[PDB]
Amino acid sequence: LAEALHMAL
Ligand SMILES: [Co+2]
Repeated sequence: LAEALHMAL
């Protein structure tokens, strides 16, 4: 989850 969001941002 942490990276799914980080990349999206
Ligand atoms: Co990242």
